[PDB]
Amino acid sequence: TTLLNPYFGEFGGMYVPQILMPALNQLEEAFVSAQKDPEFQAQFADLLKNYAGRPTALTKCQNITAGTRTTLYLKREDLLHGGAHKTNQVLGQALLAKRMGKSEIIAETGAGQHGVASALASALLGLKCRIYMGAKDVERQSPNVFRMRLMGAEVIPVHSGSATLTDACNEALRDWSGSYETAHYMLGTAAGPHPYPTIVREFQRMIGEETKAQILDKEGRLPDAVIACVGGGSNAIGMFADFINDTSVGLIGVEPGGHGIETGEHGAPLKHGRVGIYFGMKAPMMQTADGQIEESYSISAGLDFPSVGPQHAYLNSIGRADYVSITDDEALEAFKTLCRHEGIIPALESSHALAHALKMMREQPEKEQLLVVNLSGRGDKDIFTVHDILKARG
Amino acid sequence: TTLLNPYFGEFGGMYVPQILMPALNQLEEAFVSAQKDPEFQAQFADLLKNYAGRPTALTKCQNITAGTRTTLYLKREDLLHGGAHKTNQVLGQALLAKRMGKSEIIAETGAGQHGVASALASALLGLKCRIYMGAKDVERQSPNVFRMRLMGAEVIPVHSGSATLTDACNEALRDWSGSYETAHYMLGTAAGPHPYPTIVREFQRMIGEETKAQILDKEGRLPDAVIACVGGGSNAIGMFADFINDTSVGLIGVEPGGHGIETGEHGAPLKHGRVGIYFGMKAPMMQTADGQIEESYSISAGLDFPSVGPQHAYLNSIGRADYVSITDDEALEAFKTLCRHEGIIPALESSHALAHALKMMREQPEKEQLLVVNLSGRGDKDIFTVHDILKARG
Amino acid sequence: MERYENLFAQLNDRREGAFVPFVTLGDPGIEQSLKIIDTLIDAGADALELGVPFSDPLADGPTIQNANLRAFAAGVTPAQCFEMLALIREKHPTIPIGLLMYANLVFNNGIDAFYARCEQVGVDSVLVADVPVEESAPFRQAALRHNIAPIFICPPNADDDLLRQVASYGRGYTYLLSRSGVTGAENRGLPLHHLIEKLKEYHAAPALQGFGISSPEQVSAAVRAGAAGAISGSAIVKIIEKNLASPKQMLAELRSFVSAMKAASR
Amino acid sequence: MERYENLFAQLNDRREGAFVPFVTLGDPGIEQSLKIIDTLIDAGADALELGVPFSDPLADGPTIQNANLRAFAAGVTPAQCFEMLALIREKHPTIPIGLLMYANLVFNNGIDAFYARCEQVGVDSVLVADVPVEESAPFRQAALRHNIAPIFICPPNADDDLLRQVASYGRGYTYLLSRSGVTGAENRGLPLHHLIEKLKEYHAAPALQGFGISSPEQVSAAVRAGAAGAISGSAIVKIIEKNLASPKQMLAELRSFVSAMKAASR
Ligand SMILES: O=P(O)(O)OCCNS(=O)(=O)c1ccc(OC(F)(F)F)cc1
Ligand SMILES: O=P(O)(O)OCCNS(=O)(=O)c1ccc(OC(F)(F)F)cc1
Ligand SMILES: C=C(/N=C/c1c(COP(=O)(O)O)cnc(C)c1O)C(=O)O
Ligand SMILES: C=C(/N=C/c1c(COP(=O)(O)O)cnc(C)c1O)C(=O)O
Ligand SMILES: [Cl-]
Ligand SMILES: [Cl-]
Ligand SMILES: [Cl-]
Ligand SMILES: [Cl-]
Ligand SMILES: [Cl-]
Ligand SMILES: [Cl-]
Ligand SMILES: [Cl-]
Ligand SMILES: [Cl-]
Ligand SMILES: [Cl-]
Ligand SMILES: [Cl-]
Ligand SMILES: [Cl-]
Ligand SMILES: [Cl-]
Ligand SMILES: [Cl-]
Ligand SMILES: [Cl-]
Ligand SMILES: [Cl-]
Ligand SMILES: [Cl-]
Ligand SMILES: [Cs+]
Ligand SMILES: [Cs+]
Ligand SMILES: [Cs+]
Ligand SMILES: [Cs+]
Ligand SMILES: [Cs+]
Repeated sequence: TTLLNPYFGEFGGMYVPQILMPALNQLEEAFVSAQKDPEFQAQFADLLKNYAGRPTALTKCQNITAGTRTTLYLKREDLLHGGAHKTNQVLGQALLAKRMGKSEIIAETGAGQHGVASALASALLGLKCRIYMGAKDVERQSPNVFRMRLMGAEVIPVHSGSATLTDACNEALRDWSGSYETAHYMLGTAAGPHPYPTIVREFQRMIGEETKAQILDKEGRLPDAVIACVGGGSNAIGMFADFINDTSVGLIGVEPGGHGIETGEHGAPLKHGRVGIYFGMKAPMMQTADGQIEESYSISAGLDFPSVGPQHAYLNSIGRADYVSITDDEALEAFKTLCRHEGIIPALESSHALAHALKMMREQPEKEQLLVVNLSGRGDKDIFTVHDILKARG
Repeated sequence: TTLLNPYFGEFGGMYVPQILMPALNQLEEAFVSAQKDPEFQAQFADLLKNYAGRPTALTKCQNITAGTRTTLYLKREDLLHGGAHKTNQVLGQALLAKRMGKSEIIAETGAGQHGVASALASALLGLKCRIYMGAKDVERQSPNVFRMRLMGAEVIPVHSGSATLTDACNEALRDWSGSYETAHYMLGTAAGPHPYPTIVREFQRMIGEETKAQILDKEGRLPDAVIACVGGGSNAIGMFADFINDTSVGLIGVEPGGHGIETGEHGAPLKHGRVGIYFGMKAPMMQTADGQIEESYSISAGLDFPSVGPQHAYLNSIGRADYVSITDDEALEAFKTLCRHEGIIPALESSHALAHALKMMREQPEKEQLLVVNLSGRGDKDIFTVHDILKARG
Repeated sequence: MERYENLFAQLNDRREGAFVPFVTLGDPGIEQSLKIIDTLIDAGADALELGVPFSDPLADGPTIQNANLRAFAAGVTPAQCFEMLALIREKHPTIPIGLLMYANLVFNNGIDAFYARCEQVGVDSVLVADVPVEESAPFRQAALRHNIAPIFICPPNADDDLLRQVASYGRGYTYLLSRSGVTGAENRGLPLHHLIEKLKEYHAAPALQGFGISSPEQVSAAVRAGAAGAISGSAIVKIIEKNLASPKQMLAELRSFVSAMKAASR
Repeated sequence: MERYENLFAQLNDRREGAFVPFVTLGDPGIEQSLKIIDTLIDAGADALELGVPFSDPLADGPTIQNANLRAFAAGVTPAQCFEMLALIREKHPTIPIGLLMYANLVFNNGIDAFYARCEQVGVDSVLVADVPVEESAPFRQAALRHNIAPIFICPPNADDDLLRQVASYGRGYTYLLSRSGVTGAENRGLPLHHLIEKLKEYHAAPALQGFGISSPEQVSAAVRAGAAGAISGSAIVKIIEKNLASPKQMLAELRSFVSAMKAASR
């Protein structure tokens, strides 16, 4: 049995081989106990503030919303140590691994930001860490491979399947299923089997909590909507969580549309796939008619995953959150716009969320709205990718 | 005449062609007036907090000082937007250019961090910006070239001379001498003619001010010493300034030793050069016996400059600050050590300061000391350089 | 499920265990696959464990991953596996047939519909690798409604609650996990005598050991320990891989290995 | 400094201005340089402005930067420039000789020692490009002690305080800056008549216009405006650059250009 509900409505669960159930129950118990331990919370807070640099800025864009009644703020997770929001929950999971007595870490990564975060946290806290990365993503996110290597982590390129995030995830779990007495699997997003979706949300909720406190201080009211890109769902649930009971606040999740939904080359199973069971959870999947898990596609490695965390499927199902998609080309234009008009170089992942907020502004420019975009990371890892595209155009 | 003293003892002055004196006096007057304008200070504070992310963390390293009586804190300027301390004073100088009514920006850059900072600030505040970079540094710091380009700035590679920082500086000033009615020259370090050394120090002093407030809160006493790398001198004077009247606090500046002082391939004119007049100031210079300005050398582009700001020459002369050097190999070992044992990838510039604090610890490991290292920037721009070295060794 | 009971009641009257091979269906092609399976049975397989090609076999190491990929290259789909299964049953009326499934293929077009189709083609049991006992309810209920034995894993880290649920819910045979990890002949299997005894105490279905069985010594060991038999999937698929261009010598090398394995169980 | 006064008092008695060429000393070699300078004087130079190769000529555009680099390639050092200067003076006893210096070469071995050496070799004035009037004290004092005219720049953005300091402190000639920017024949020069009048009002030394003078029309313009003359450094060095392999045609092309320039001043 479990201490906490493993499902969000129909979505979620623990679909792993029986061998891994003691590992999941152990982690769940460690989490529940740690959330009650003021000494674990103080240590977590200490790392977040003094090591990662929280709280992050909330930046008001004045140039990009000119001539419109949109006020746009960016939650600056790009300024966090490591360059993205991934760092937040990795500090918490590293403390949990140590609370359990574990000594090794396994992790999967696509945009390499979660791998970088797992490697830096393991180096700080004295854990031996190994990261699985898809050989395609080794290439398109290569600044992060050597960052990982520099920090004492072992990086394992994954040539299976699409050689992207989902293939890394499969090797990660295969490995954990034969390492778990000593290693903790530091899953990088709010997906996978229970308790990961719950843990990852609680270890990222400071995104939404700070945003709430900061907008009230600056604007005296809640935002009309908060907007985040949705890979597995960690930064968006971290932004959403503290607003879920504020029913006036729209929660907008942005899936990668890739080359266009109609092409089939996208990463939007929440709206364009079908519920399936894979990676330990019941959740929307991109899949063939006869149940084979399909390959996803995004220009952004960090969104190039063919499922989504179960809490997002549930928030969608009851109407509490709305999900949309943004294509590669839209995400590229949003990247350029932020660089040239706000002097922030955003991750191509976050650029999807920016691109949707700009669409909300442009489509209805006399509508009064206060929007927050979760700027989930910086785009240094993307500049070569973006270079090669812009040069092939002009 | 001037409103402020242009010299620090014998060092400093305004050694520019007569044509540029009205530009310098204008900037000095604008600065003096702005420092009295609570509305300019509020706007500056607004950008620093909400846009750049100040205050930065003060991180205590527990692993690297183990087995010693050294407590080492790192002032995390690497977490600032843009990736280094350069961003602080560029926001102030951008506000000054706008206060003056200027509309274009000129800047020079070596490690490309100041160019990146000038480009992002110009994009945010609506200024047209052009940056001169040495063609050698274009190469060894290439992640920053396209960052600059992405943000709407014009980047001009400098093949003259050593094709490094000092050659960029010469083109910058040549250009300003024929653009100054419309462009403001946003000099990137605490050197050059008055008023730049003073302005750059006051626009970086929040480094030392925050460090003072943070160490008193965490340790209840001032540090025994603060340690910073010294290119032109901006991050070190920003760290030092608020401690100068705390005479118990040691102020340690670290020049690049390059391949070894005895090789002549270094960037340490403060201790190993001779006073000269160049780049608009009287300051220690590396130069030939007959007065030609010599070429400097550092593994770190950001320290590869053959002079130093005049306030550092003065603090040295009266004994208030001490200056030392750290070789390429020492700086490389400090880079590796921070990556593997604290999970922070530091700029090769800052690694020089880290390397000296580690020497202070290792040489006298039973000495009780509280040290702060100015972590002037992150090392993402350096990972390729460092890769190619470590691979050529093993 | 009544084929397993009939088997074990005759295996024991002959003082031997069961040797159950595993292969992927359609590896390396539909029609060579069938002659592999006919050759396993004629060589002495007591029952079969049969995998349906799946896009993400997360309990399987590279040997069986490659089996899966070979079947995909052959164009082998689940619907073609079920026509294969019908031909195997129509050739082999008493041989128990178990499937190794992943949850998504069972859930894809309806859990009940999947088990309805298993019954239609004559499958005797279904093991769903990524479904623990905690999530097993709809799988075990649909299996029982269509007379399919739901196979449960007894792991080496089994506590007592697990033993008693597996014992009560399982039919056909209880799966004795040799070790942690994924399938592979590379990693050989802690002694499992104690779990075997507890399972018998609680009227579990009879126990077969799997994961890592690669040599005749391993097989006799498990029946020596009071288990009912052993399963070997890889070291069997590697014989298949070894002879991709050698179909004739593939089958002879298989036949040799199998009652080499089966004899060890007598 | 008394050579400049003697000159201007005879230029004016002949109703003409002065044409003062600039070259880098030792560009493109010591001994070709001397024959350039002898050729400038025989072609009609009234005085000379002579640059000493410096590692960072920040008031100079690419033409003269390249002049500097050519002299460095020739191995030309300051000490060799001063032996050149002595030979030029010993050939040309009445031609005023001014140096264009950068501050570091003057300060390197002692400000007073630099001006002592200028006097020893017969230099008449020194202009230090990166020393404004605000930092000029030790330079102007050492110059006056060794009978060297300190040359001050009157810029086009000159306010009144500047005019009156330049007027009082300067000797020899006042330098009339044509424009902002760095040296170059590329950028041609705002009319400067007004500054000329104020300078005369305050007993300034006589005024020569420089920075951008490239054509005979430009030269007659400046003397037309009541100035005393014009300086052309580039468009002269480019003739030098043009004919690196053509030393003979270098000098003829120079001679042609110069009293082409000088005549425009009559
Ligand atoms: O000989 P090997 O190493 O290839 O191991 C035998 C594997 N063949 S199988 O169908 O029994 C088999 C049995 C259980 C599996 O997963 C689970 F344990 F999680 F349920 C997967 C495959
Ligand atoms: O013909 P050009 O364009 O080459 O201009 C003439 C330049 N030759 S020079 O020695 O008089 C000369 C004069 C002044 C200079 O700098 C200063 F104005 F800042 F003082 C530099 C060179
Ligand atoms: C998959 C990865 N990146 C995820 C990511 C994402 C998508 O992951 P989540 O949906 O869990 O936030 C969004 N933004 C940034 C900057 C990201 O790096 C990874 O680093 O492995
Ligand atoms: C010269 C540059 N860099 C300077 C630098 C320095 C040296 O500059 P200052 O001495 O002015 O701080 C130190 N640390 C970092 C991260 C730096 O980028 C430049 O970006 O152009
Ligand atoms: Cl519960
Ligand atoms: Cl349910
Ligand atoms: Cl809590
Ligand atoms: Cl294990
Ligand atoms: Cl609150
Ligand atoms: Cl690039
Ligand atoms: Cl003063
Ligand atoms: Cl002085
Ligand atoms: Cl102030
Ligand atoms: Cl101008
Ligand atoms: Cl205070
Ligand atoms: Cl690399
Ligand atoms: Cl048989
Ligand atoms: Cl039973
Ligand atoms: Cl003559
Ligand atoms: Cl006079
Ligand atoms: Cs902060
Ligand atoms: Cs607006
Ligand atoms: Cs996705
Ligand atoms: Cs210590
Ligand atoms: Cs330096």
